Amino acid sequence: TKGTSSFGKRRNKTHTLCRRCGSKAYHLQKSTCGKCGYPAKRKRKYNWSAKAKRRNTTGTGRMRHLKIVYRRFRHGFREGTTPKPK
Amino acid sequence: GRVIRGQRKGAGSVFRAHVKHRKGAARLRAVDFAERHGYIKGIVKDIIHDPGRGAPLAKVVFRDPYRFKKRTELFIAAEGIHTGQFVYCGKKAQLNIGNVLPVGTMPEGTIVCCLEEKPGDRGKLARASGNYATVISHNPETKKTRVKLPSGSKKVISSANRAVVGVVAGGGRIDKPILKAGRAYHKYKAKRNCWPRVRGVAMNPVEHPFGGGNHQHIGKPSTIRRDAPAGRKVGLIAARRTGR
RNA sequence: CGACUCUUAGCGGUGGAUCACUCGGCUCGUGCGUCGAUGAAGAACGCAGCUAGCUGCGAGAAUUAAUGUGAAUUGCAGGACACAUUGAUCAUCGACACUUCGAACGCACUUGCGGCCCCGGGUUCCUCCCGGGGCUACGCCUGUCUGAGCGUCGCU
RNA sequence: CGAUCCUUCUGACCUUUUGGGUUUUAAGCAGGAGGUGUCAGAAAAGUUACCACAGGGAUAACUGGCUUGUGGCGGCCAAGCGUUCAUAGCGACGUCGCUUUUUGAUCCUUCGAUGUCGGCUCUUCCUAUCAUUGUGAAGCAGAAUUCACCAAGCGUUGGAUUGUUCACCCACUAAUAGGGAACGUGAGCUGGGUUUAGACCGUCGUGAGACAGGUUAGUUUUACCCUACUGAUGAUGUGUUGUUGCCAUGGUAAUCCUGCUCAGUACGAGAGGAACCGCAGGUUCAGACAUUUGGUGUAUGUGCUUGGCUGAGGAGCCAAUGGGG
RNA sequence: UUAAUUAAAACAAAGCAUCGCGAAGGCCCGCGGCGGGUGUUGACGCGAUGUGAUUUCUGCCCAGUGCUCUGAAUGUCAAAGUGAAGAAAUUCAAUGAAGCGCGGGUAAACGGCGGGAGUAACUAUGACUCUCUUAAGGUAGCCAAAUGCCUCGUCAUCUAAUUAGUGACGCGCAUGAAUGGAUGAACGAGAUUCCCACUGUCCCUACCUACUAUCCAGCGAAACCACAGCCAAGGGAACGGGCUUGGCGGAAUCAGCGGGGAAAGAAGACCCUGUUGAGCUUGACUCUAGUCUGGCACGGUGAAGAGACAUGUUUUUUCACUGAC
RNA sequence: GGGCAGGGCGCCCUGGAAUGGGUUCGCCCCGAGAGAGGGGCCCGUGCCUUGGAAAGCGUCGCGGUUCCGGCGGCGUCCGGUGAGCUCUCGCUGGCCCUUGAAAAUCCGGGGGAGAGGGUGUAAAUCUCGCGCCGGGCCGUACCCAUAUCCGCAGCAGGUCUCCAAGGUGAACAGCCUCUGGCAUGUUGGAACAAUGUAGGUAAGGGAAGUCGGCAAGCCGGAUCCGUAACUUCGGGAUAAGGAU
RNA sequence: GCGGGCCCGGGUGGAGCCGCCGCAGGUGCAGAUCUUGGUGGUAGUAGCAAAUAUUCAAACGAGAACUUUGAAGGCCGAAGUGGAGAAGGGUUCCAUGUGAACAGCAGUUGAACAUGGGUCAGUCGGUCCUGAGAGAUGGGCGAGCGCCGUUCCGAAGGGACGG
RNA sequence: AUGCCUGGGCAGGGCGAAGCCAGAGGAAACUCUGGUGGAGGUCCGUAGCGGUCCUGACGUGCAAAUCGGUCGUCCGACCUGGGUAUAGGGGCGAAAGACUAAUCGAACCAUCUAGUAGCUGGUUCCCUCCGAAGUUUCCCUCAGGAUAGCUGGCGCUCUCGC
RNA sequence: GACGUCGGCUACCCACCCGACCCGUCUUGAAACACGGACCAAGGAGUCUAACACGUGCGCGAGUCGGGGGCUCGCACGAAA
RNA sequence: CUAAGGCUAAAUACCGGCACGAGACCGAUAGUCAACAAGUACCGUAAGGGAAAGUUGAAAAGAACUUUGAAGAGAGAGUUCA
RNA sequence: CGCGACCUCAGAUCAGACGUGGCGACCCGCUGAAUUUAAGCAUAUUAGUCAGCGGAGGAGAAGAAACUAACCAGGAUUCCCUCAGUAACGGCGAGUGAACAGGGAAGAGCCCAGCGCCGAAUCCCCGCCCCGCGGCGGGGCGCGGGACAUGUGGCGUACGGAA
Ligand SMILES: [Zn+2]
Repeated sequence: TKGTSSFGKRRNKTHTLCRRCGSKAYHLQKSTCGKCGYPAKRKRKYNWSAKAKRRNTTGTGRMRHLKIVYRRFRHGFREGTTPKPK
Repeated sequence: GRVIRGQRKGAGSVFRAHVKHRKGAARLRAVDFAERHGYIKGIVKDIIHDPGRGAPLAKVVFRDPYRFKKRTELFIAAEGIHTGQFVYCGKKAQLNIGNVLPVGTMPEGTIVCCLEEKPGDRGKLARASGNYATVISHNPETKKTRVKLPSGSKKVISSANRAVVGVVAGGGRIDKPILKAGRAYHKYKAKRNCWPRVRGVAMNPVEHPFGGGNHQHIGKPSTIRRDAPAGRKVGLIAARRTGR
């Protein structure tokens, strides 16, 4: 009864897709993610999970702004100028 | 070991009272100029049944003498109160059943209900199903009165606080035997989750100090000091005498 | 001599062991040492003629502009180009642009309900309706405006 | 009769107490004491049947091993029992042995598991022989009887009670003799009670809990592998096949009782009461077979019926074999 | 009610009886807050227990451990405060809260409720009598019970036979009165005894049907595997497939089969060791939340009175106000 | 939408009743106004009518090689029923030491603060009948279970609901049949050996087997008689036992 | 060569390798119920046995017991093996084509594979309201992330008619 | 597992309580007879819920708990969907140490952590030479250490068939 | 004795006689009815740092030393010397 | 010495980020989990867990064409030093 | 019964700016154990360590004595050697454990309140003109506002200062 019979009635789901981390962790009843802590302002992270911390770090994603920041710093962070025209 | 039953009642969330179908708090009318100096008249519109309460309540309509409005109050119905009845509240109100007036004005030996233990708390004493308080004697100096409570204790009370003349409607409720598990289940379902009580002797020695052993026995004296930590204080709490 | 079984050898089967390669790791050392409300990290969804994944990009979506170089990209067609023309591809990238969540900001998170101004359709401001554009989150600093006090006061 | 550390006492015109000086205090040196009895010297109450882990056959509860105290069985001497008489049958006081079908002692094998009592079924083996075959002996006149010998071929039952081994009773019978095979036999069966977890009672403990003190409910997994066994194709030789046969080898099988005659005879004072050969048959067991009797029966053979369905008659079907002769 | 070995006599239940609490309260949660649950509540209520329908009762004991009551008539009693001598650190003295001692109550609180002799005109039992002892020494009831070692107790019935069942006796290892006793209509997938009918449980097995098992076509695993598998005896590490001495042995297989491989499984659940643990209990060793009490600060104003020191100080007791809270 | 059957009224008017009356399956009502007459209101999901016969269906016959959502004749009728099944509405009762939800939204009523034009017009229409414009965003397929979900799978397990034909029958019991669904549930063929799993039958005995009546078997529905001990007087009880 | 091991011959292989003097090491396997991977006896063996049942003819097709059609016999027997939903799945729905792999035999079949198509709302529901409940501001606590609480130590309505 | 909110569902039959009607008896109190009525934590029994017995089937199964027959209940302490609250020395428990995602006498994930073990198991090439002990005493010591003993290696000081 | 005859100790297969129980481990005692073990390939377990003690080799020697820092190089060889 | 006030680079650390150089280091069961569409596939409701997987050939010159078979598969022929 | 100053206190989608989060190898401020050792174990040890919270930079922190020393004295902070496994702590057991001086790398010193002197001699915001504006400044002109006397600016701070 506690096994195969009990596995039949898994009809309603408790976790849904979070809109901040994208993982399927947002708990419906508690309104909390448990993977990033969406209602909390600060991202949830712990030092006892090094692999979990490295899974979502600064280098994991696109860095669409960080890469251009690095390039601008490399070239001198200049603005408002153009190369000499032909 | 485990947290014994009784400690878990303090946190709640299971043992909380079922108050959705209850009609509301049964409070006396707020003290104001009218009740302080003269009297205010109200009409008993209807008598209703409050779930989880033996005594029936009575809705009484007054008129507020400050704005053009009709106030409604939920008094505790004294025995004999009927619909379409005028009830008078205040220092100058007559001494009739179903009239809340200060205990200082009423004479000695008066039987009252829904007595205010302090001036302005809207009635707290002797208001369960049929209980009543007795005005023993008045002390004009220091403005104090003596009241015999249904438990038998004689308490010194202020003469300013009010009380409703008459006993509470619904006496003799405990005379009828329950006769069933079902009647008790339905009685406690409307009040709280406290009816099914398991004996600590029958419990395991980890959920109750009286549990354990190859024979169903307490093992230690049931009478325990009242200065005991929660979890151990069980049985007879600071019993003076325990005999028949 | 049969069939079956045991050993050895040749060849042929499953297997990927050993060796030789290595656009990958590990360690040490040097310089720099830079995120974000002008919207960070991350996530979601889309973008190629044929395009699933990786990578790249953001409705200007396999990239726009400019500079440098100088005849390609390529799996196939299409081809723009006259490579005596800012001119194919690449690198640099300083200009432009950068969908939706996300500190995430009108209220909530369903992608639902709104308010204050402007414009166009509708009107001939005529309030509806439709579409577009800008504001509307919290705390706090300076200053400004409007306010409350049987707080302290001076005149009438 | 007592180490470290700590405390306490005694002694020095004893040392330091920190920049110098004085005085209290404190820290030092030496000699005794306070104590560690688990006495080369931890500061220390229980339960677990709710249990867990690393190990042990160094170490227990099974079997099997050495021994036989104990249990069982058998001899040697002979004071006596036996009406007389030690040895018909017994046998004290002593003494010598056999058996592991009882309990004991040891821990030798097994704790990276050998399934822990009974009962049912089944096979074989032992004699320390209950009865049957052949005989010896008497305190054997017959009958009855116990003692002893070759002797395990064939038998050693049905039940009330108890889980029982054991134990007692009822009835029959020739007799209801004693045992072994890992205290035979759980991938053979049952689980009745030992022996998980739930509970009840009595005693003990303050308590959790304990009880060779009682009661109730409590999952018995797997063979298709090798060998053994029961059967079945087969196999090397005889040139090939067929025929009718021989035989070495193994297995082996029959057992017991009743009635009539002998015979109311032998014997015996009497009561009682045989035996041999013959005749009729029965108990158990073994090998077959269906003429009869009985059983099965789906020839789904033939009737009879309930509900429904082919319109009805007829003929049928469905209802896990519709039911019933 | 123990999902997945225990559906019960267990739990629960109405009924019965105790205990705390009148709200700055009783019980309880909470690291924390003018916090929270009971409480949208008020003794016919909430919270904590014991027994567990109805009837009949609820005997005695406060000695022990608990619980509770008051009490300057008070032994111990920490911090703080006061006085003392000293150069001071200081030690001493007085004072001294709660709790422990001291005195009552409470057993429907935990619990408990004896042992020797003598004695009635046959014996026997024994009314009755004496002594020692506790806080009383088991009262009414009940029983060889679910409770009794002896025990398969004694008697009667139930059977041909009964360690079982039922009815009486009390000598009760060790029954017993809300740790409740006795009884009890109805009911119970609760545990037992007997009788009627019934039947393959059996005597004693037999036959029939369906689906497998069998063979074939197709598809096709798994556990296990030191090497492999014929026995008697011997020794061995104390029960050998291998070794020794013998018996002997013959390809490849099929359907059964459960004697053996001390067959497969889980680094044995039992027992012991470990200076390995965990659940639970307390009269084990250290402590801790909580709780009670004392001292300091928040903590003020007014009015009287008293003791002590001393010849102004402290202790201050009581009564009033609110401006703190 | 309009009208009418048919229900309900704790709605009104005349009148005052014992010789009590009216009335239900039961109840219940009446000088605080019953019976008897005349009226009023609510639901009218039912009947007629617009919709609406134009369309749909059952038939007979044609145009069209083919495409072709075609063309036409007729019918779609008259009655009675039932503790019959389901749904809905309305009265009436019994039970509670159970009293059986909130809010959004809409409406009615007490008042006249206020508006109107002044003798042909106006303010208002909780708008009376019409006429004009708009209603944005998201899901819309399928399975919903012996194959579309969860159990490692096309797993004899589990997963919340609606519709509910005929016969026998007390019945939504079991069995047979109609509409609808399917190929017997991860394969077929050939024989019917032993062990089995699931069904049965057995002469005579009837628990002698076994720890134990384990299992199986016996009785079984309805009608008519009859029914003890005990008891809490309610039950036991379908007691037991007989006939059809 | 006692031995650890080593030198030649032959075949495959196609790009690096070794001798001596010294140095350094993650330096030699038969076991650890060793880790990873592969392969055997078992073995063409156990098995493809829960819910009564299939048969004949034709069509496509190379190929038919499993596909389709027609006929016959059956079962689910209206609390069904029927017709629609909610949760859940997310293209499993439809048409065409294939038989590489899966459907523990097969398949011309499928929920398999490859191509293309499919969900049309003012009226059906979300959207609105509140229930048990969750959770901000004010306030309090907290070293701190935050927590306590939903009316509690709040200047809490930015609304409206008339003038 | 429990509390709350909001919805759904539960054939057919037996017993026949209160209340009411009629008849008969009575002097009254009232009592008997025949009906109506359908109450019950009422009984048989379907759906539903649960799981006693066969200790049946299976037990490398259909299934990491299923199937058959027989079973208890089926108007109330009944069953159930969704939402919600209680989170680990905590919750919840009509109390079985039962449930808390196939785990519950203290859930799961990560880290401390390569935690410790006087206890198991294993420990990799050749040849040559030498080659043991289970004994002493001490230790909360008895499956272990220390200490002597047994052993190996490195040598060194000397004598000599010189 | 020399065109189907020689030698091949070792390794391929077969036959005979004798001997011969399966490896590792705990153990006084293992072939054990003690435990792990179907087979094969790859990986696989006494390392490193620090503190000591002893012995050996080298340099200097009542002396010995490079720790740290500085001077030469832009580091190929060098983070050396 | 002058507390209960305050500012300040240098020699100092850097297993993260950008760009480089080097090795007595490992060479696909080794080296980071990841040499390859690696925190990817996949598993669990979730916190989280987490792989396996390199090599034709110098150049695709990747086997035209005939033939058996429905096809998978072959037999010839051809490319390549192979 | 009003108006006008000031002190306390609110509303703003008032004008102009600022903080929120991420990474976190290094750093700073808190909280913070148990495995382990002591052959047990409770003080100790692991250990101001893991885990948890908050806050920045390219470095951070610290930093120029209320110092070290007792010498014929030295003279900010930070890092290396040494002091030193030393003094010292510890069931004085296991174990723990600095600092001074010396030699080097580097080396840089300073500023307020108060006390006092100067006509608030000071600072912020808005308007106009000129330069320049992609890290919004400088000067001039404004009876234009505000802050400030409950104290801004210059001299001045222990090494003395002011007149
Ligand atoms: Zn998230």
